Amino acid sequence: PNLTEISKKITDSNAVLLAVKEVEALLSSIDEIAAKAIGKKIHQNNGLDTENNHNGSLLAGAYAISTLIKQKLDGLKNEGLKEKIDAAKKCSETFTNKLKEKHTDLGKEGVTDADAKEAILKTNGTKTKGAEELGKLFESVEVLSKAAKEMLANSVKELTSP
Amino acid sequence: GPNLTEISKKITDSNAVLLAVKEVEALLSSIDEIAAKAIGKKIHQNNGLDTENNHNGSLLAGAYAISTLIKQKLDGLKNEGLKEKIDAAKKCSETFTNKLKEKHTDLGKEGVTDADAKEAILKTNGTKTKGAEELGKLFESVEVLSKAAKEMLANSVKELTS
Ligand SMILES: [Mg+2]
Repeated sequence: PNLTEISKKITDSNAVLLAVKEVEALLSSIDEIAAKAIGKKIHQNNGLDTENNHNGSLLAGAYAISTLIKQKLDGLKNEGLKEKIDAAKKCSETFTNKLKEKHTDLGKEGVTDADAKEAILKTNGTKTKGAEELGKLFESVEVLSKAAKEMLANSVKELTSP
Repeated sequence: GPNLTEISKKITDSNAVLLAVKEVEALLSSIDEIAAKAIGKKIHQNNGLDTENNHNGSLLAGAYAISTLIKQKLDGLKNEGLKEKIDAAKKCSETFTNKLKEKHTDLGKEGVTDADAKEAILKTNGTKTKGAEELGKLFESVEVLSKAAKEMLANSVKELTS
């Protein structure tokens, strides 16, 4: 085997994976705050305690993270994964735009827990304010993650295969 | 002659560690993103984010939630070589999370001022007496862990040509 080209093939696919994985983690943070921070507030002993319907700043954060995610996806350049990247970029804008569209419900300090959940809690009973689009975004990125993850393996399996 | 059998598992293993560390790094980036872009903001239908001062309570809840998640991820890291650098990050992670709880009087309510929020989660702010200082050190601890783990992968990949 050609240990020269395969080395740069592993280095390259790995770099791509890392980039994709970063977007994945950024998504995990939105899931974490949706599941743990909605309707909460810092508590000296238990970390988080109840504080209902003032989720505006928390939504703002989610939004900032979504635009950061969009930024990261646009930064991804890869021949092979190109089609799966554009799919993620598309769903990304859809999610970000739904939040903006729901500005009357999410664009204020006193955002209700119910509305917050409909915007960023992908496992909520109702997802009419963005959570639906978040759910699809996850799916899109996970697909891109699968591909990128395998390209790395394929490149690494050339060190022990014809 | 390079032992392509062991070197392959050496690359696969060190790479897994890197990803785990990189995820924590990314989660840290989300706290920086919301600190720099979401404090004192609210969703706006056209400009994405608009001014909405001093209602940073839910946003801080999110930050807290992300910090505990980070602690959770670091505790999951197991690696002989990086052990010491991991325990350093774990330590700083608790310090940060505990400073937030300690400042519950200022950060534990819906009406958290932009000034106080910046002192808790904006590592580049002039004053860092409510958590920012500790967040800065945490970043440093993780970046150090990132360096090491990033090189161990390089060293394992450079065995294919040395
Ligand atoms: Mg006010």
